[PDB]
Amino acid sequence: GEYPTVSEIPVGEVRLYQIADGVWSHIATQSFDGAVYPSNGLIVRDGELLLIDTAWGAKNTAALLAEIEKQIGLPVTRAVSTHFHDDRVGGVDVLRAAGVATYASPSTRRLAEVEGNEIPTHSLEGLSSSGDAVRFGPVELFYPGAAHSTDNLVVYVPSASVLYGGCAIYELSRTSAGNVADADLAEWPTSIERIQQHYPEAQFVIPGHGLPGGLDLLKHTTNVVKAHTN
Ligand SMILES: [Cl-]
Ligand SMILES: [Cl-]
Ligand SMILES: [O-]
Ligand SMILES: [Zn+2]
Ligand SMILES: [Zn+2]
Ligand SMILES: [Zn+2]
Repeated sequence: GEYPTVSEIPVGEVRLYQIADGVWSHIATQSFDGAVYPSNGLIVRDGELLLIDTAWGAKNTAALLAEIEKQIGLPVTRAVSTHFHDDRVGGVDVLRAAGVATYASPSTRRLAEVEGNEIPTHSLEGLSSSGDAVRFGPVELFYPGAAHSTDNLVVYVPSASVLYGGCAIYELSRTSAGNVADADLAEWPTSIERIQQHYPEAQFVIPGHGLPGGLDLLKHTTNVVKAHTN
């Protein structure tokens, strides 16, 4: 409202939502565990376009690039995967084939390889330690520590005050913990606080899945994960 939900997007298709000038999110849907799950990403204008995360599938990522050209008309040249799970590196092959330079942290590339997922080409330097931040085009890449995964990153747009938290951040509609298989429930709460303390000026917070909001998503996630912990 007007952000597109799980309904409002047929499977295989992708839709864009402009959050600010030169800043969009791309919304896709996927069937897993017997439920249609939505999934968010980010598109940031870089003068060319910088992509954050795939659209959760080769077919969806192809629809993503197709939708970008239809409605933005600028070429995607770089892509970054926030962690190694298939909903973030799934479609990296399609991106690579189209001429996009794909990026990811050394940890993410390794864990993706071990898991047997698509491996981004380039290695992002300087995100090894908890609290590390780097500059990659119009965004700042930040590693808050282990949370949803030991390797998850969050993306911030200092030009639009947009904070893309990936799956490390739950939407408000989510009451319980999602996929915590490779998650660190012990370090998750500390990691969320690093984001809060490093990006207290975020206007719009984009979770990995669902509707966007404000910084209130952080302690909400903290409330969910801590409840799941017990
Ligand atoms: Cl390159
Ligand atoms: Cl390349
Ligand atoms: O994920
Ligand atoms: Zn994941
Ligand atoms: Zn390259
Ligand atoms: Zn996820």
